[PDB]
Amino acid sequence: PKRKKNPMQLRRKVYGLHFKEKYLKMEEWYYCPLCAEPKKPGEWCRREDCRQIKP
Amino acid sequence: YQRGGWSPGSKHQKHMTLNPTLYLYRFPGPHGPGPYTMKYWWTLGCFPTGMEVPFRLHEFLSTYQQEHVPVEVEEWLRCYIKDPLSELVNASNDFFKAVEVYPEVESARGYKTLQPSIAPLLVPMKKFEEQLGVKISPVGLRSVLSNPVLKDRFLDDLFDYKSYVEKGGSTPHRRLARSRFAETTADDERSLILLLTTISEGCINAGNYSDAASVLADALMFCHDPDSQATTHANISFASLLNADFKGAEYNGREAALLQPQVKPTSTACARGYVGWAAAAAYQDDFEKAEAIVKDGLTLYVGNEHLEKLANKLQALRPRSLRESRSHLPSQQSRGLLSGSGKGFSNEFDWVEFKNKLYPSKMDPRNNEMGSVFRRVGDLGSFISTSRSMER
Amino acid sequence: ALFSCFRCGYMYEFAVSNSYCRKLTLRNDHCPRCDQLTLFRFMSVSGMVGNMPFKPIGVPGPSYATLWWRKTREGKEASAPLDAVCKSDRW
Amino acid sequence: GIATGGRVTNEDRRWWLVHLECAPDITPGTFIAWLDCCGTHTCKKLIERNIWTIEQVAALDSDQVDELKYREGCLKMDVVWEHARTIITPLRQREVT
Amino acid sequence: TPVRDRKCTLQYYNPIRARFVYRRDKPLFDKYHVTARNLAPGFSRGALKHDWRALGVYTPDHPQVPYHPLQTWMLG
Amino acid sequence: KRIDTAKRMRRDRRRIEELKTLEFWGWYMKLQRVRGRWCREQGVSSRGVYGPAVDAAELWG
Amino acid sequence: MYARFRTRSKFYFRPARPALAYNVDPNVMRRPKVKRGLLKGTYSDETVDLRDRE
Amino acid sequence: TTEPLMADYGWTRGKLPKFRARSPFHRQQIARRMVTEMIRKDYCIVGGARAPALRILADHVVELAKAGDTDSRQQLAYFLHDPLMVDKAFDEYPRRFKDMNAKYAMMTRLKSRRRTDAVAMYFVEYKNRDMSDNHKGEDYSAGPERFFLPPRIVETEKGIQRPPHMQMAFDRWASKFKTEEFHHWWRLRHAKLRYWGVRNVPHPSDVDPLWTEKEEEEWHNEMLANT
Amino acid sequence: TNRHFFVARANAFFSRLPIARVQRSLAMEAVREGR
Amino acid sequence: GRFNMDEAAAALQLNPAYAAALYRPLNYTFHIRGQLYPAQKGRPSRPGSLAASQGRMFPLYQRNDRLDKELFRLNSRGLTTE
Amino acid sequence: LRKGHQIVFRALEMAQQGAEAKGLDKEHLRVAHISCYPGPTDKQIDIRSKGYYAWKTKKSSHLVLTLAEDPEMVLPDRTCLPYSSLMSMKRAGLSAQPTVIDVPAITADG
Amino acid sequence: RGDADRNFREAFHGMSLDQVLFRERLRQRRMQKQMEEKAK
RNA sequence: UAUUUAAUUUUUAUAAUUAAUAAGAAAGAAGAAUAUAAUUUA
RNA sequence: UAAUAUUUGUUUAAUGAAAAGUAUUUUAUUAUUAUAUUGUAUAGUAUUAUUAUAGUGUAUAGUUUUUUAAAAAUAUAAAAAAUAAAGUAUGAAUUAAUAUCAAAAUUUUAAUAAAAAUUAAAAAAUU
Ligand SMILES: [Zn+2]
Ligand SMILES: [Zn+2]
Repeated sequence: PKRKKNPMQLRRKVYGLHFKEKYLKMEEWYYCPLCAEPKKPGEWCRREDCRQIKP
Repeated sequence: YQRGGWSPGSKHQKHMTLNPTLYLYRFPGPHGPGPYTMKYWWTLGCFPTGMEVPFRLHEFLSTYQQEHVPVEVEEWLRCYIKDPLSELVNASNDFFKAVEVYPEVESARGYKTLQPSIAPLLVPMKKFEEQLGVKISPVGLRSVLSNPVLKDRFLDDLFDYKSYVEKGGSTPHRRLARSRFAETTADDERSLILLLTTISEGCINAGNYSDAASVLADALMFCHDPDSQATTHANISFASLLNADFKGAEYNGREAALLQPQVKPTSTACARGYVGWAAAAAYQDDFEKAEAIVKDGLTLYVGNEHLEKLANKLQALRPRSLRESRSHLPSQQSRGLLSGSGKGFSNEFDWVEFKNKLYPSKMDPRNNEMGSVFRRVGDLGSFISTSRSMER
Repeated sequence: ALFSCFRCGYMYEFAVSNSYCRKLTLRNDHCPRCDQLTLFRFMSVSGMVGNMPFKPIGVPGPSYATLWWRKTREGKEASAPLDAVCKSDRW
Repeated sequence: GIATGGRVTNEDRRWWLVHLECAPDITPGTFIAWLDCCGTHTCKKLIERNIWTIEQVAALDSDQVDELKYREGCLKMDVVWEHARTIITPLRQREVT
Repeated sequence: TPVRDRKCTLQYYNPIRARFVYRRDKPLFDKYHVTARNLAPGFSRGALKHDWRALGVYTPDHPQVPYHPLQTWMLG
Repeated sequence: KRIDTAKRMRRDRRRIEELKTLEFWGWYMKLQRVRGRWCREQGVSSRGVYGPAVDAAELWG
Repeated sequence: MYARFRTRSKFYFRPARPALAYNVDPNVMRRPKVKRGLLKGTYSDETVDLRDRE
Repeated sequence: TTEPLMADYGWTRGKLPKFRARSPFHRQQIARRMVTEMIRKDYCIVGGARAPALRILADHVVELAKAGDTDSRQQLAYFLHDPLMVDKAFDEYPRRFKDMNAKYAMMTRLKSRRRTDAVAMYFVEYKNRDMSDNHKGEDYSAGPERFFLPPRIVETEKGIQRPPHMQMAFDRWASKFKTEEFHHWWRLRHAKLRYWGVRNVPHPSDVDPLWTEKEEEEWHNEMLANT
Repeated sequence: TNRHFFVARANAFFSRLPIARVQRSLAMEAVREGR
Repeated sequence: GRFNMDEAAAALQLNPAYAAALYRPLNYTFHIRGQLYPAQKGRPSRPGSLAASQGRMFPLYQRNDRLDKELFRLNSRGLTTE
Repeated sequence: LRKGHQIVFRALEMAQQGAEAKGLDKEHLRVAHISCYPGPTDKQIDIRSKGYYAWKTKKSSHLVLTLAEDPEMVLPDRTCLPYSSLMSMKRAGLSAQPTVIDVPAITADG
Repeated sequence: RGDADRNFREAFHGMSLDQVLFRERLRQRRMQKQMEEKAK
């Protein structure tokens, strides 16, 4: 760095899509019909119902 | 050299031959000293640098000085404890006075009105509850004070309880006294079970099922009448069905059934017990037994509108390894939102519980998978434990 | 790897994998000559177990000691007595 | 031949008949392992059925074949079977002279 | 404002859930193997709100399943 | 004294390490005799999904 | 990309509060005894301090 | 490299994925202890690019087990830290897998990740266990009590018996955790990790033992309850 | 270049033509004219 | 029919307290400098807790001078020229 | 996977217990206000070559969380299951549509 | 234990444990009412 | 690190009317990973 | 500067150790053959540093804390091979007169001229 960056340069990084995708992003989920925990589709739990039929 | 302050907190680069400082490992900062040095304060006894002189006077005055009380005093203190009869009278009185002045909820149109908070009501009730010995829902209380009908029941049942406790003795205190050194439920206790059932009934309308089930436990604690016992056990059957406590429902479902000979012909209770027992059996996926139970209900009780409903609903519905796997009702979804394993925390990979202490997943006393400490244990210089050549 | 016990020096050979690296210098095994568990030493290197792709399998080349041991055993003079029975390529 | 999908076409047969003369010394009594698509597993299960011979694999009734490829599980069995079916007659002919 | 919660996107198109439609899951399932699990017949790439079945989409050599109207609970 | 001690310590651990070993080999052979016993009644050939004829050929063995 | 975060300018600049001369808060004799958090709009039910032992 | 054990760890599709390590030698060592552990205990909770590797390698081990050949026995014997588990591998897997040709190991991605790092957790199993001799009815939903106890058995399957030569080995291995020098190792481990300092590791005077005699006399009780 | 014509690939459909059959067919045509 | 170091020492006439001292480091038996971990050192009693000493939490790692005087340092009566 | 979210989860849970102890409704709660403001600090020595040192700053923060009740809320259905889960549960024999059972309203006649 | 129970429940005419015990205790209580009405 | 260039912002059904010398629901592995879009599989 | 560098604990032959001049052993401990008295465990170099210095004396105690799912270029070894870069967590340092910035060209002005004037044509983020 050759100079102190003002609040605008600090604020410029949040307009970027990289920032938004990394930090402020909401996850999509449903309720596991076997466990009733919030769940992302494609990720399962160690429980013998959830291994064979993985809901 | 020295692009920052000459303090031993200051930001930038320093040098040893110019700004000599000794080795301060975690030096508590300029303001507040934070949770890290305090972690050290509560575990090893002082701050990690050993320059900060441990000074705990301010908590010695808080814990040890306060509990000092000498024997000559504390041998006399329990001779002065308040009269519980009088305390029940006073608690009932001011609790009722505080509930009576709760404003009627104004009904708006097009939007729901925010109910007035029960702030002033927590203070009388918390005295009343543990003068009585039963914990009461705040939520159920507010929901009862919403409905005019429920408020009516609650109010006049409180009034009856008041009057019976003033004119008569306190029956649970009677049968507590006669226990350590049998009779039908007394007037005041009838009032009490009635108002507790009212408040649990209100507790259900707001959708707190666990709490409504927990309130009625003390409600059966206070009932010695088999009619009262039947009704209360039934009620707990249903309140534990909504809570998805299925062993609780399929416990309390059948006592309400067992009371059928000595309960009056004018009761709906035992049939409700049948319904709960059956429903609990149904929710655990055993349908055959469910239909068997409803068959028994319609055998003994002939036609019964709930057992009509449940016979035809079961009929409409018409492997052991997969049973009670399914999540059928929302309250266990709610209970699954809390107390669940999420990504990164509250799973089996973060901290594991062992004898009420926390561990890293590396020392996991129930697990030897890879990375676990117990894989590194060796044979401890006695006998070869495993035939493994290289590792262990 | 060539192995001989300390007491009777009974000679035999088996390949040693990368899993057994800690057993390479000293073995414990049952001798046919003195029958009981003995202690074996590693005199000579013979061969790998695995080989990398596009590379000859046969060159971690086993030493002259091992090839001498497979000359003395299994040789023209060694087989000639036994060829009257089997001639080992034949049954 | 080897990499054909599904049904075996007649053109494919032509391939096998061409490679019959590609190898000078062949007799119908030759070991199974000279066949297209006979692996280790495919040879072994034929052996416990007392089949060593190209003639013997050409002697199969096709319901021995399918339970070889389904109930047991030697895959690509109909390929080798059919490979026998084609080649056994020419071999006899070349054996005579 | 009304709350910022999103309604169900579980039935919409998703480009990372799109790849698993034609992918081979034989090892993932022990007892329960299904013909094609992620593949919804007649719907664009496994998404239930994208229903094409019994419309005019001309596909001479591939099958199409007929239309039955989807329930309320399957979508959201 | 410490020369003698340094060999006194390194001789007897060498002694008892064999006591570990011989009992361990004794035990492993007991174990394999248990396999020898048990695999008879269960009919385990431990030779794969192939019957006795397959190995009987000995071409594949 | 669905949430909205704009960087707060207070983290960029945090000057310390002005210290008192001889501990004399110049307006004690003028203003009320009301807690400044109350008139500011700051209120809390539970204060949970993680520097506590429990 | 087409040979169904020897591993090719690249990123190109012909190669099974290389999981991060120090050297390909180190990769081989890691893979070996993973396979050994999986053969010993049917499931592995394994993070990263390691799990697909375990899947493929387990399929290779079952293929070798189906081979049932002395060369196969020997080549599997080169590969494992356990000789005994090789015997287990040729006793169990053929009867277990006689009806299946392909994909013998089930991989299941877990929705939980290491706290330590972002790497995902996979649950790798052998497939059908109702044909297995020693793994017949076991429940893996949760772990056992103290990790030297035999794991949970399903309520409907309680009365199952296991090959004697296996529970002999298991009891011999578990019997060194009941001696008090293990307890000293346990406390001393607390001291060590606390020194290297690692949070949430209690002081060695709070560390009350994994094994007591009351717990043993109830555990053996319920163990003969399963027998 | 990220367009659809370029990124999308036809690998999955390759069973629709018999590659192995045509190679051997032109082997036949190789020995028929005698190359 | 396990190893049982005590019965192994009894079979070898090795003085079973000694035989065990072969398999722990010389720090834990004999008076010799060695790496010690401060968590082993012991702790005074807190208000919540009791005292913690290395007598109770580590009996088997403490030094024995039977072995130390009989192994390492000299006897005086062997040298007495008087 | 973030630390901040874990901390906020602890805060949410405790404030929820607080709000239930205050007598509000669980199903209608909403985060009305979430904010962070700078808290206390500890410091540390980072040792650097040629006799250079610097002070690492271990930062800490204060979190403010206000849960307010909003009776007009409606929550998006989260009970949707993907088609894959649907036909898997159908294949196993499970019902993809959960069991509702008519439950008589609790009433006390005694 | 699976077939153990499959023997148990089919000795009881397709009842379960809890239905058996429930029937039983129900009878014991109705006969307690019987003892009551015969004594009073 | 600032400018400057080069690449990228994760399948755009499609490309060029001119400048200068181009963009549809989303992230774990792009692979269920041992080059088949399932090699039959309990 | 800084959503930065660093750190990152999945498998041990560090056998040994007087020369360390710091570390609540609650009673660390003989049974002696000897007498009284005295004293036995981790801090060298600002560090739990690269890793000690030296004198003992001995050879099978494996004597048991190193993250990670593509490719450039850097570092080793044989442009292939081995290693490392989106990552969750920790979190420094050089630098800082600046306004949301300063892109291209031309001449001028007291010495590059990011100084002028004129024409002009520099979006955002990341590498
Ligand atoms: Zn689940
Ligand atoms: Zn010998």
